[PDB]
Amino acid sequence: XVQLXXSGGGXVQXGXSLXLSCXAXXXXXXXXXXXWXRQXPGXXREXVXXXXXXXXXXXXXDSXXGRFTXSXDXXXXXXXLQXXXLXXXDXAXYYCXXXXXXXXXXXXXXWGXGTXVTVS
Amino acid sequence: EVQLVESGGGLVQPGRSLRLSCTASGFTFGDYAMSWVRQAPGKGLEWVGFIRSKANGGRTENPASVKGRFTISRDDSKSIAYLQMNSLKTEDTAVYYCTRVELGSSWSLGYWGQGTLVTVSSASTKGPSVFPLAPSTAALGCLVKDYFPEPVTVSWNSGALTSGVHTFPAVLQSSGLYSLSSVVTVPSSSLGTQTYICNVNHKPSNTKVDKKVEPKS
Amino acid sequence: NVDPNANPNVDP
Amino acid sequence: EIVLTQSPGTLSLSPGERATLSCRASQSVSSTYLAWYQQKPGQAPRLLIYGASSRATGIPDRFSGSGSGTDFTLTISRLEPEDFAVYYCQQYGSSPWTFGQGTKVEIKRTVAAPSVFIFPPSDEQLKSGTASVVCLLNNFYPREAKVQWKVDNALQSGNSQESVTEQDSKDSTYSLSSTLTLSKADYEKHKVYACEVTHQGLSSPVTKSFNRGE
Repeated sequence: XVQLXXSGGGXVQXGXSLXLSCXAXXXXXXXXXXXWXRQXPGXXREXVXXXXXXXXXXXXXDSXXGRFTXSXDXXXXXXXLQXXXLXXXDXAXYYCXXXXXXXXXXXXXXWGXGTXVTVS
Repeated sequence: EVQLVESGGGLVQPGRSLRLSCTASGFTFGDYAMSWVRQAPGKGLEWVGFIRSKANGGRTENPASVKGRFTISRDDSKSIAYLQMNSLKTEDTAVYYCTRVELGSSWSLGYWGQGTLVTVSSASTKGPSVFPLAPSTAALGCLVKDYFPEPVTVSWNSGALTSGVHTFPAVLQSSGLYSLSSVVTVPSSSLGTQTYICNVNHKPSNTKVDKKVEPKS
Repeated sequence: NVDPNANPNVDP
Repeated sequence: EIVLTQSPGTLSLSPGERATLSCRASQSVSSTYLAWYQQKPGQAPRLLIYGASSRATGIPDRFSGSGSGTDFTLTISRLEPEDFAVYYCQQYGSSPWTFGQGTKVEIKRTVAAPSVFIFPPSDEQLKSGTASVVCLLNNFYPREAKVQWKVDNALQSGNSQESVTEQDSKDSTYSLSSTLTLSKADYEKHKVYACEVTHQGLSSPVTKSFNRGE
C-alpha cells in the first residue's frame, strides 16, 4: 500500500521554471529521506537531489547545483523539486523514491511511476 | 598558563591495575576540583569521576560504569591528581583526559590535558603480514593483517606516491589483533610499466616490509 | 535544585 | 541519567555559513549546568560555552549559545576553516555528568557516488589458512553508505568489518573499506563473491563480483 506519485511535469521554454511534487500514500514520510531521480532519453537513471529529514539538510547533483531546490512538507507527506533556469538537456522523466533506511544509505525500495518534464 | 599533563598510560592486561597521574601547573591546584574524562577509540566522551578540593571535603564521585574499580585521589603538595584503575576490562581501552573543574555556580571543565592512551588487551606483540590487493583508472592496495599493538605506518613508493592514496583506520578483530588496508588509485594504462610498492612499518615489533603490488597472472 | 552528588564545588 | 541527544549527527555546511547545533535533553536541565566543547581532529576537547550562554576564555566571538530546559543551541555565526570539527554538549547538573554523542561539522559538496572495487584473497594469504575479501568504496559523498556481502547469493551478516577515512582535504569525499573474513575451507566451498553497494547517489545498487579461481 506504500505508493509514490509524481506530478507537476510539463513543457517549458529554455530558461523556464517548473515545480514538481511527489505525494506518498500509506506511510508518513517524516522519518525517511526523499530523493529525486531523472532519466533522459537513451540514458541511465541519474540522481538529482535528496531531502533528508527536517534539519538533516539537502544534497544535490553537480548537474543541477544552483538551479534546483528540494523541500519537504511532512504534514502533507509530499516532497517538492523547484526547477529553475531549465535547459533542454534537463528533459527527462523525473522520479521520486523513498530511502527506506532512516540512516540514509539509499535503500530505494519504493518508486513512483514518474512525471514527464520537457524543455523545448 | 594552566598546564595539565597525563602520564602512566600504556598496555595492560585485563584484570590488572594502572595508576594514571595528572601533573598540574600554572594555577593553585589545591583550590580546584579535578575530573577525569575518557574517550574510547572513535567514540564520544565519558565522564569517569571528579574529586573535590580539600576545602570542600576532598571526596569523589564516579559513574556506575567504573564504580568500585576506579578511584580518584590527589596530592596537593605535589599538584598531582591520580586515577587508580583496578580490575581493568577491554572496554576500558580509551584516551584518558585530566581536567580542571571551574569555580563557582557553573562547574564546567575549563582546561584539558593532552590525554594518555590506555590499552587493555591480553594480546602479544606481533608484526603484520602484508598481502596484495591486486588490481584487476585502476585501484590497488595492501592488506596489513594481524598485528599488535597499534600503530602501523603505510607509504607508497617510499612516500613519492601520495595522489589517490587512502590509508584506512585499523579495525580490531575478534582475535584481539588489528588489521588495516591502504589503497591507491592509478592510471590503468600505466600498470604494465609502473612499479607500486607499499612500505609498511610496525615499530613495536621492529617489522618493516616492502610489498610490490602488481596485477595477478 | 542541584543534586549534591553532582556539585564538585560544595561539600555535601 | 539525563541523556543528551545531539542533532543532526553530521552538519554539512560551507565556510562562511552559519552553523546551528542542537542538544536535546531527556530531562529538564537548567541552563546554568550545560556546556559545549569542541574537538578538532587529533586534538583534546576544549571548552567553548558554559552556563548555556557564557564564553570560555579566549574563545572567539562567533561562538554563542542559548536555550533552557530540554532544548539547547550552539550557534557559530560564520564558519571558519578551523571550525570544522566535532562538538559535544555536556550537562553537569545531575549525576552522572553526561555528554551528548557529538555533532560533526563537515564541508558540504555535491553528491558523488562511490567507485566500487572488489579484491579476492591473495594466494599468499590462502596458504595461511584464512581468506579476506576486501570491498573498496572510493571517493563518495555524503558519508552514508551500505556494503552488503553476498557469497553464492547468500547475504553475509556479522562476519565483516568496515573502516572509513576522514574527509579528504582536497575534494571533500570519503572512502570506505570493508573486509569479509572466511576460513580457507569456507572460501573454497563457494564460487561467486560479491559486494553490493548502496548510496543516496545510486539509483540502484552497484555490485562488483568475482568467481573464485578465474
